Amino acid sequence: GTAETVDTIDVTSVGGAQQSVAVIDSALKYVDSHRAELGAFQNRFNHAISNLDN
Amino acid sequence: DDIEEVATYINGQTDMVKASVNEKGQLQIFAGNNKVTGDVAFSGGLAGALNMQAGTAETVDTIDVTSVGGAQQSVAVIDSALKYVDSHRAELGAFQNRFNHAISNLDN
Amino acid sequence: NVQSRGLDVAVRNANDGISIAQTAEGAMNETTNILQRMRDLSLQSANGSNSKSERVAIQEEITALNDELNRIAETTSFGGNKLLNGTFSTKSFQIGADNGEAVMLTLK
Amino acid sequence: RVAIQEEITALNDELNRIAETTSFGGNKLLNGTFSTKSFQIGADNGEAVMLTLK
Repeated sequence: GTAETVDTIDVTSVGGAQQSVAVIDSALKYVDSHRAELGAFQNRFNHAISNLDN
Repeated sequence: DDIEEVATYINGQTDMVKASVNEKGQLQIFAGNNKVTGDVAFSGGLAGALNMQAGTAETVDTIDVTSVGGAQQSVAVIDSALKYVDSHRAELGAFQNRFNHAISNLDN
Repeated sequence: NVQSRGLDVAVRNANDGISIAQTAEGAMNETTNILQRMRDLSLQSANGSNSKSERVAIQEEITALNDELNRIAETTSFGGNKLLNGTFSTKSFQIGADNGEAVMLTLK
Repeated sequence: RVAIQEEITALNDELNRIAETTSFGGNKLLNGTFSTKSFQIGADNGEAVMLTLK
């Protein structure tokens, strides 16, 4: 196996492009998952703000 | 629990010591001189995994809020000083009240 | 005159007991909001359309909110007197001009 | 295919620019140097919540 990332994406060939669809999908799951962490953190801090104001 | 949750749990479970966490993720514990004499001894499994090192005397003069850890420890130190000042304000308040009763009595 | 003064102190005493009940209830207000949000997330996750990835994504906000409840319980206080973590237990509030007339407030 | 690869490298460098340059008043966030920062939300010390940016 070879470590691949979005930086290593090379779509100049059919094989490279197919590898790039999978790589980008994994990256999109990484971005979404972090965005869910930051969304949960924001909502939690809004609940905290309401509690502290009360 | 994460380390910052261990800190808030210890805060709610006692008032003799105040726990915190600094930038390096190290648990700081501050026993004010208005509540604890001598040295604090740490034991148990959690303290075994969080070797607490020795204690250093900190006062308001040595407050340094240029770090996350220093700022947290300075909130506790300023609280010990605030208790110290309030206590002496109450001793001077009692002294004034007792001296007002003394003045009334002497007038009679 | 002793009863009149003790009634003034009793009115202050009742008011303070109102303050602790008010602050504790206000904290429980956000515990209800956080719990209801966790219930909507639980219902959404139970849907068969969701796959493992989305169920984990919902679990992230469930854990964030659950830690939010524990923070409310451990940090809510009335001048440093923790209320919602169970260390308050039962405290009697003296509402009366003579001793022995107090009401037991229990915070869980 | 090469022309597309030039579009891929143009966007790939754009991602690295977003990571390196995104900041909140000069404090970079998405380049990995933010690491974990504790936000003090409470009337007394020790009440903090750690926000991790990746």
